[PDB]
Amino acid sequence: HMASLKDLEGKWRLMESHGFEEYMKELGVGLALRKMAAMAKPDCIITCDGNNITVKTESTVKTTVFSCNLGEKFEETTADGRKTETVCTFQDGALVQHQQWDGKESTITRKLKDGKMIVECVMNNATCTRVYEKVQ
Amino acid sequence: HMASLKDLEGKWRLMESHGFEEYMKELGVGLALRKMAAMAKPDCIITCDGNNITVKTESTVKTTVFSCNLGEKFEETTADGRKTETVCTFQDGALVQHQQWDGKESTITRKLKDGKMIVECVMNNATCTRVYEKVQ
Ligand SMILES: CCCCCCCCCCCCCCCCCCCC(=O)OC(CO)CO
Ligand SMILES: CCCCCCCCCCCCCCCCCCCC(=O)OC(CO)CO
Ligand SMILES: [Cl-]
Ligand SMILES: [Cl-]
Repeated sequence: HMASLKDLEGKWRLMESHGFEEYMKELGVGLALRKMAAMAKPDCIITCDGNNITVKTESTVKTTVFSCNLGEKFEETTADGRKTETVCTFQDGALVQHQQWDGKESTITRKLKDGKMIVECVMNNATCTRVYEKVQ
Repeated sequence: HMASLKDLEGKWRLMESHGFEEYMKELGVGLALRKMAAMAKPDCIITCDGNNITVKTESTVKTTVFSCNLGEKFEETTADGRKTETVCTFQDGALVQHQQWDGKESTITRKLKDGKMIVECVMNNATCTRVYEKVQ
């Protein structure tokens, strides 16, 4: 019943979002791009080649890809344009993506619950939950 | 008539190879994996989201992906398992991928000639040319 990293592999579509505006505010995202991101309703394509993890976020506005090895720190350029130092780990059934930039930090965790991918984003007191389902 | 980075985008299949064994020897690849790599005849899928470049090498034996921003150094784990510091640049119609590890260096350049992707690999006195064509 506990997920593995491979369970996250696939093409996922955003079905539900809560607290995303508030989270993007904490990250520093301005109004215009916030509204653009809120209307964007993307896919998230995840591939897991062993512990080589690739996460592709695809929308009609912008597409982002990072590809990493689990537990090895890497430089990420985020969709909002932050340059972070990021490490992905796998903890209690969740992919945990920790970003640090300018002495700030945020965590994005992705986990399978009840066949859906639950993506929880935290920065300071701001939390966002996004629900994805698998494209058939 | 001179190529741009976007011309490299697509799904490419290996059609011709010369000097690949000799190049893999210079890299340190042992006999077994050399023969495995020589029979592998992969695809190379390249995406170019502005200057965010993703190169996915796909085979039935192993699949590798790196995703980088042009001109920003990054840590690559190569298909043969080297941990390098790599920088991709765009020079005279070619994507140039420079790898350094342990005071060693190698360059892989990818360019469109006559509608095919020519991939030239150099390390020391060892050179390899691989020819890819676009999958329809
Ligand atoms: C949502 C962004 C799409 C592109 C928006 C258009 C322009 C750029 C503005 C981006 C707004 C800031 C995004 C940074 C937050 C990333 C985490 C999002 C979590 C998520 O569902 O994504 C997925 C994969 O990241 C988790 O599975
Ligand atoms: C060829 C390797 C496929 C996997 C082989 C199976 C197991 C791992 C052994 C790999 C042998 C060493 C490969 C390192 C050399 C990479 C450059 C290859 C150039 C090429 O055509 O690739 C493409 C994309 O890299 C250029 O477009
Ligand atoms: Cl990036
Ligand atoms: Cl890598």
